[PDB]
Amino acid sequence: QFNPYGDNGGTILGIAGEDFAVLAGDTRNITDYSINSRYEPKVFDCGDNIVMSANGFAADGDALVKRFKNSVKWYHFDHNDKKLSINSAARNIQHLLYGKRFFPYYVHTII
Amino acid sequence: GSRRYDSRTTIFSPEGRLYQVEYALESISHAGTAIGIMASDGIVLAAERKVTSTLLEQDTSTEKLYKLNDKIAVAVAGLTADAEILINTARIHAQNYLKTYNEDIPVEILVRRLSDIKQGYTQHGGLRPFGVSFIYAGYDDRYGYQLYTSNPSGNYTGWKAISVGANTSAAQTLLQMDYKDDMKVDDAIELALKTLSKTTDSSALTYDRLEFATIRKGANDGEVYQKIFKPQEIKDILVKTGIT
Amino acid sequence: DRGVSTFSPEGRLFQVEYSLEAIKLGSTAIGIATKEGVVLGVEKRATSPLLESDSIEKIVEIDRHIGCAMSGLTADARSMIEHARTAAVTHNLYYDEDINVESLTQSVCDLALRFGELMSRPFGVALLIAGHDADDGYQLFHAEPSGTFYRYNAKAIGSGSEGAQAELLNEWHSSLTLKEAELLVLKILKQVMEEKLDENNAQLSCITKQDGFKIYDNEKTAELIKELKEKEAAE
Amino acid sequence: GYDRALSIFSPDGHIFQVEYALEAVKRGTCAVGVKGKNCVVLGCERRSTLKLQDTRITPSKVSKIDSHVVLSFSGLNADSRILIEKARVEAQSHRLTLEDPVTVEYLTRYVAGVQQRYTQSGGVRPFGVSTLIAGFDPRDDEPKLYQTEPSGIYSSWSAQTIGRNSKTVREFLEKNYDRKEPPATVEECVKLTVRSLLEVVQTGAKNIEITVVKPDSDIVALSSEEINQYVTQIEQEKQE
Amino acid sequence: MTDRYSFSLTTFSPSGKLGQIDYALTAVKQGVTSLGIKATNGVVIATEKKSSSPLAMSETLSKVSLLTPDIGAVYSGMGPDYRVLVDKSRKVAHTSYKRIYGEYPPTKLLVSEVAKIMQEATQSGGVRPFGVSLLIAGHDEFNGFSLYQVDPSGSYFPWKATAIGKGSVAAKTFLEKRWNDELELEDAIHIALLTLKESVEGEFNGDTIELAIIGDENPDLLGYTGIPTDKGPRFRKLTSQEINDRLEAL
Amino acid sequence: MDIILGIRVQDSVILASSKAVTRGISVLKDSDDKTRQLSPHTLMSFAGEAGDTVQFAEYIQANIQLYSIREDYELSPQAVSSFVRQELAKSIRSRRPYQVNVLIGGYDKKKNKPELYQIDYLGTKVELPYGAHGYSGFYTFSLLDHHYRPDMTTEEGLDLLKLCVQELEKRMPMDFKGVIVKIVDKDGIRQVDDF
Amino acid sequence: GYDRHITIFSPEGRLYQVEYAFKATNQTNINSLAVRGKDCTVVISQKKVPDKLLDPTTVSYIFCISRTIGMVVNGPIPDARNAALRAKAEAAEFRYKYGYDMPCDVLAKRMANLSQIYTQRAYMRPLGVILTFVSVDEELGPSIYKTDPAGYYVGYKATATGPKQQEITTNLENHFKKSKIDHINEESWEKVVEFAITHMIDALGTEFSKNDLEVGVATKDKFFTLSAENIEERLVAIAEQ
Amino acid sequence: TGYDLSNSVFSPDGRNFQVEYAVKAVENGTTSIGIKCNDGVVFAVEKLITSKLLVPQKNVKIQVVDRHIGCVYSGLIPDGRHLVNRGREEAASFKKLYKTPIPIPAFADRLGQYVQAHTLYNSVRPFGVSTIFGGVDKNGAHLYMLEPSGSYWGYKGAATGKGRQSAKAELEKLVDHHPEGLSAREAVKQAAKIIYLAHEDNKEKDFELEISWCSLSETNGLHKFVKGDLLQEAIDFAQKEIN
Amino acid sequence: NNYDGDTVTFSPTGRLFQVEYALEAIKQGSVTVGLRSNTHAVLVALKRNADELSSYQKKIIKCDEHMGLSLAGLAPDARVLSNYLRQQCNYSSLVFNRKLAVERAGHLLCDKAQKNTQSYGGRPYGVGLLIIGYDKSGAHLLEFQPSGNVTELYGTAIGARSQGAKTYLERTLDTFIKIDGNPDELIKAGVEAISQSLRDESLTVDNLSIAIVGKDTPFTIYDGEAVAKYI
Ligand SMILES: [Cl-]
Ligand SMILES: [Mg+2]
Repeated sequence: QFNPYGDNGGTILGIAGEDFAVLAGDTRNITDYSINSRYEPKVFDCGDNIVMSANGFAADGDALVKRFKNSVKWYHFDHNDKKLSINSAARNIQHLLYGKRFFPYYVHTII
Repeated sequence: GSRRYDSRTTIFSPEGRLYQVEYALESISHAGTAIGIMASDGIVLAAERKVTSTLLEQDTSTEKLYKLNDKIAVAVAGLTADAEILINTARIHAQNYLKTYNEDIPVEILVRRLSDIKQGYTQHGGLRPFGVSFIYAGYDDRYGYQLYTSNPSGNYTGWKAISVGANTSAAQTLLQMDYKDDMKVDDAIELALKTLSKTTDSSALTYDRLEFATIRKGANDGEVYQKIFKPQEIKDILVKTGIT
Repeated sequence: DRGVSTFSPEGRLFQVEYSLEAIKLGSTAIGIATKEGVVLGVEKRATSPLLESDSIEKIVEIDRHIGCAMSGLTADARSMIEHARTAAVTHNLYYDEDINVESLTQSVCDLALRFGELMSRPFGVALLIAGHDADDGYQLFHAEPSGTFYRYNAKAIGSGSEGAQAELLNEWHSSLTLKEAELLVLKILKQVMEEKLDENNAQLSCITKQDGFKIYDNEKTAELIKELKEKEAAE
Repeated sequence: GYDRALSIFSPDGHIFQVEYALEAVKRGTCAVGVKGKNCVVLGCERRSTLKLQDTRITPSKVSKIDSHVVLSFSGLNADSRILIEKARVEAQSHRLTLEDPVTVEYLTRYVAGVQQRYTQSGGVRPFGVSTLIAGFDPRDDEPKLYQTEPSGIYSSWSAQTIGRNSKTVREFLEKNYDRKEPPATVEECVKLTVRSLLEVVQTGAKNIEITVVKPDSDIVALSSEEINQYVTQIEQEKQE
Repeated sequence: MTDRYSFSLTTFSPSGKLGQIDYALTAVKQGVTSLGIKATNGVVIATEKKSSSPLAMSETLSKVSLLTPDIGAVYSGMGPDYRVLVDKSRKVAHTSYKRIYGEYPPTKLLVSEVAKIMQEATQSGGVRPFGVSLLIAGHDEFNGFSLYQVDPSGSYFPWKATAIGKGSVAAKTFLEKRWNDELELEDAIHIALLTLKESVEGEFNGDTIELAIIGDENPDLLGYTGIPTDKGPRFRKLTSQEINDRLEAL
Repeated sequence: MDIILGIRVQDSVILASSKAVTRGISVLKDSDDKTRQLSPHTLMSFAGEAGDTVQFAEYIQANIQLYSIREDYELSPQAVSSFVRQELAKSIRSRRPYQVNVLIGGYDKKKNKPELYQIDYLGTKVELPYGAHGYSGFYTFSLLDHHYRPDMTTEEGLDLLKLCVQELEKRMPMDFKGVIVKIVDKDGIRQVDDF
Repeated sequence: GYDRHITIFSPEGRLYQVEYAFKATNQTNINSLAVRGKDCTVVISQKKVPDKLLDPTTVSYIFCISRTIGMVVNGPIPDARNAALRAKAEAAEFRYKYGYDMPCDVLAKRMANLSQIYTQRAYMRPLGVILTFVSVDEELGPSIYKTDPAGYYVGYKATATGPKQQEITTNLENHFKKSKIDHINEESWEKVVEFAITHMIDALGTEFSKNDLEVGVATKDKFFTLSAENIEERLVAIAEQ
Repeated sequence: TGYDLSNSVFSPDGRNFQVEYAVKAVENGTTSIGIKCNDGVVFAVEKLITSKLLVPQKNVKIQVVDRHIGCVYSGLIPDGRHLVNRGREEAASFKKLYKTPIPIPAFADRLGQYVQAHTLYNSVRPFGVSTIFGGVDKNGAHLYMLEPSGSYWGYKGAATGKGRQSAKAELEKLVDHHPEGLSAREAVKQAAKIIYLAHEDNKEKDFELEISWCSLSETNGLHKFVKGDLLQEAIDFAQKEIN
Repeated sequence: NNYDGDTVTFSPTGRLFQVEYALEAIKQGSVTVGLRSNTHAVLVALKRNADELSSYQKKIIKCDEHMGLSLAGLAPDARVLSNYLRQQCNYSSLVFNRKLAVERAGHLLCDKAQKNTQSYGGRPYGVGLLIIGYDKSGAHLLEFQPSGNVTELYGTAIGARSQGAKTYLERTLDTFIKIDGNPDELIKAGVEAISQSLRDESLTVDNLSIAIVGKDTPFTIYDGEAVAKYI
């Protein structure tokens, strides 16, 4: 039977300071016991000073980042180039994820 | 496009009347007269067939009087084809109610739903209304014997005695004159026939130009019987009251 | 007859132009924008003295930071308000923030041209949408059944609009206080109204950053009416 | 599906189908609503060109929407049944989700919304009906009377009338109803309602229907004799 | 694109007439005469075969049609409209009756279904009424023999005998003088041929006349044996030769 | 789920229904009323799947109340029971069936007779002098088969019912936290507060 | 008078749109003819190519509907091709559904039924075409069945269609009065084609070159059209007698 | 009357006036032509230079369907694009099911039936273009011309637009003078000449020439635009003939 | 006359009057200008107010980072069409990782407008658009008409009195086409172009709207004090 999920490994980490924030992630990508790539970035600048990573199943991870990046673009189009605040981004990403509640994005997301 | 050829069947006149409903009523006023009279021990339905030919098969014929269930019948005035569409819907509706509640449908509930269907054709869908007026005669254990009428507008009202179709104005005046509340079925039979005989556009009222029916509790104990009169029985009842 | 979405030879939509005539028959509504807030006022215009005037609802809340006044076929406004409220609340659900006043107005105006052979005709009502947001501050918008909206420093709609608008042209300046704006709406409403203006046949409201959208009591407006009459007599 | 835009604007800014629906209301039998200090009374004219009627079974002019709210109307009878049915269904739906019966304002707002929808939907004509909706909010003793019309506008009234010759009875109510002092009792309210109909009706026989609604689902319809006593009493005071 | 005609094309005029139905009946009046006579032990339906060209083979055009083994139909008016009605009538006898009860519908009920189809063409969106009047003859166990007329409105009436189309007024009068309640099937065929000769102008033989009967069961026309309860169709189309035999003793 | 019982006597129908609502290893409530008044002289008790029970009960309640307002008339107990049966008979072949068992106790004002109907989630209706749903019947029926007379008074019915609750409290594995008892007669529906 | 624009009845019970569709039939100014032999069915039609810039091989009003059925059209080419594509699809579906080749008369009825619908339904116009179907049916033998915009259809001993149809019709009538039979008593299809052209020449009063005609022939198990040289071969045979 | 107010209505003549009115829109458009040759087809069109501000070579009017068919049209340009979009859908589905690229006669009927369908109902408008199209398939070269009615035929040469009669006369001379056949490279040159000659009927604004071709030998059976040296050579040939 | 009731009807001379009436709405609109060099493309638009109390109706809309347009006519129709362009540009990016060619953008708008001119019930769009963009083949300017006709140009203008700017640009063609690598000068030429369409009114700070896209410049719009430089 076809299994729509896979595991691409890797790990990510976010820390916040007083006037800054970091989002780190290793660049290794895997399936089973094989290395797919030694440098495949999974931390992305999404605009409006928001960095994002969706780690786990890379196909779902890329799909989510792609959709959120697109969400930022349309937020500008629909609300007079207003900057998307980090709290508003967070709430928006919840709806992106919960929209697939019964066929989930297999990822742990950090912004 | 097709806008050009739309009659707009569901619009108001500047006076706030529905053109198509008014014109359907005008059509019905040329149909054969039908009379319903409600007595204390039953109901009479009497109707005049539209100008008959001598080669028409009279016994195996049905034009005016139709059975909806064992307790409810209707007299028709208007387009027969239109009436049969509605009659079949009414018959089904009665059975739906019986299937749901295990009780025979109350007369008003059946009348309301049939009248609601007529209403719809006057408010939406762009179709012509049904050119039909009904006299409903029936019995249930809540109100007993009941007479109703409905018309193309989908408006219905209850009656002690009523006429539809041709010469209703003259027929209603005659019924209003001789009707009284303590009346019996056999008296109502006579009134119905006498009224048709005076309002008819024919030369003389004969058995072959009539349909007749009674709804009595004249079965055996606390139950209702529908009697759709046979030709010979109409011939006899016409002699018994001395019309022929 | 003819198509509902037909253009005239002058390049205008018949039905949209005709709905604008319906709005001219409507009761007067006025809005003035200041740096201290936006004021919205309307003429109630009861058709009969037996009608309980406080049930006439022509000023309406959309959200805490956005209010609305109407003029024309006011029954048509119900679904517009329903949409506006849903749009405002939905945006808060999706983005954990207040929706911009301009974005709200644009959303309402998207309904406008959704008619043809969608609904069967345009709306027969014009809206004055007033609110505050952090980006552009206090704002007043005039939303038409054409689907067009203009931002205004001040604006009148309805039967007494062209006379009231000319008056607003002279009176408005960029330093008006909220109190000055309240009195100015009352003054101009009293000028264009048929019956004599009082607390029962006219209604005031405002939106401020601090307290949000508020419809004034009949007691509060009555005192502003009294303050207005005294000031006009005082020179 | 039939799509035609039947309700549209004319050059002068009128929607004629809505305005012609008002003419149907003007043709309908007169209906009046008067609210007292502790009650609302709904009075209705019944035309007398129909003798041989069966009043047991004939549809009544005032309809219960719930045990605490009633609806009367003027205009097309068939049209009114559709509004009444929808209102009754919404009444039960409200009880189901909110766990509380409808307010009279809410029920009125719903009925008015339905009417409005039929003025800008394709393939439908407006309702040829104006309604008077009266009752009491749950756990409230303040009387409520509202009026709706084909356009969809609704409003609250201390007293109001609709239907044929309604302008005559409105005239009567406008000088005979004091806002500062509404009819203090049931008797006073019924009498003022019967008086107002007697300006227009004819005979006070089987031509007038009266329904009294009091707080906490207390609705009753008066019989012929009960109404006839008001008719008899009013005429004797008139000869003066 | 798509059928934008979702509205009625037949509507009431101020006088109460349904114009399109009246005009459909006018088309029936222009149509060639057809008739039906009911005997004690059968029914006969007949019509003239109006040939469009002598190069046309009028055998390939059947005006009298079998609907069920015990029911037949003939018409006056527009031929194409009749043809599709026969298709629909044959199907509805199966879908709404035989597939449910395992037997063919009685005449009155099949007639009722055809009438419904014709009524709907009078009310539904974007269609004109059917321009035909039908005469349907048939037999069934509990009603015996019967004859029905169906009009463009959807109305139907039972007849002892009648005619429709071109010379229907004269033909009906002829049938009134000759019809009694003791007519045997052969006597009814004789009267049918006499009545039709009045309305026919040109050739009057078995090739220009179309005639069918509803009578006794025909085991020879069943096509199989072995089931005692199945005894064959009561509908039979008379051959060209069978008509000429009766035209000599006329 | 749990104990719903019904007894029809000479002049009334008595319904007893357990008060416990248990989820997992916790009794979340001990005063739950597992009943809805459908009309002034018709009461329905219910039992089955969580959520389904109340959702079905209130849905039926809304429909009967709608009918009452429309016709200005109260449906007979027989008519209400047939409506309920059909709704369950529909449900059993749906995508997700209502898993609810009901008893309907009513007083027919036209016949002047009490009536008790037992209907399970499949839509299986019977009229009975006494009824039960679930494991309850396995205990109480032999007790009712013995002590029940068709001419009993309401008081005799309540004592007969006490005997059933006592047997259930003795032999049943679970604590159902007692019962709420309601009586349906010519005067309508009332609750016994001290049981 | 909108009763003349759509297919509803006029006061005299007529359908003007159907009647006007009949007049569109002659818009091409082409005459067609069909006859039956013992073994075959021959159809012939005029071929007029006025423009010198036209590719004459693409100008045709005869269609191969199926392997066994041929169809000639009288009417404008757009409507003609519309009818042809539908007939081809209908014949193909019949074979798939019922396991045998669609008979000529059954296809004629089906296309006639479709035409009938356009006379009753408002949104669809009638096609301004008359369709003549030909075959050698495995049950009925040589067959000619013809359809018109009214939805009428019938079988024919022989037939003709076009502006000068009446002249050809009576010419054929007079031959069958003389011969006393239903067909051309001839063995080969070649001579039945020769008969068809001969009697068309007599009726129309015109001579034909190889490019003035178009010929379709139906035999058992195939219908085929003739090339210019096949017709030329046929024209030579007539001239040498 | 009123017979001309609604599409699909027959007049008492048996005509569809709405289609005849669409033909008027075609006659108003610029001239386009098609020349059938030895092993292919050539298409050319007149592009009126309305202003200096039009970017030369950058408002392309000839369109390719699949990889082997070319289409050009006169009249309402948007209507032509709609027809080509459908043509591309029809060609794609044919190639999908049957593998082989759509034959030209097959493709011709696909457009024909689609255009004919827009004469059947009053809820659609007829196409305001006559389309000249063609290419090379397994049976050689084919040239077609399709009209608003849905009528189409095969052509040796075809012309439509404001200068159709001038172009037709010039086409007829080529057919008479070359019974054996015209070569692809020759047909390109002739196309240029004919467009320049047909421009006399539209001579207020000067124009821009656009040519395309499909040839079994010259373009390998694929549709290509004529550009650069071959275009300028064809322009010069045309310039020499008008003087 | 009798042939202007809907878009589905041709006139006897082959005209579509509903489409022509839609074209008329553009002529009533405020003037907007478009022009380009080889490196940049510039839109200039005169904005219109209701009165002195109202804002000035925005004429320019961004479609992507490399594309955008200006409008003249029915503004809601421009919103519908610009939204469609935003989606089409977006589809090209998400599915093909490809910036939508300005030429394809024109073809897509043509086909969307066309469908509204051949079916019953619908109406033509009542707006004209000037689309500018920078893609893989350099700078571009397009003119959209709601008849469906889209045209690529060096420069143009639409709206009331657009003929003045259109004549000026026709004269200035050889000059402004070679303003490469100089944004402010290409704008100056566009501002001088739109000045040939002014009557009684002059370009003020809340009246003028300028947009620019090019080689090293994303599509950006200038309003308010940012256009004071050019008056
Ligand atoms: Cl068929
Ligand atoms: Mg038609």
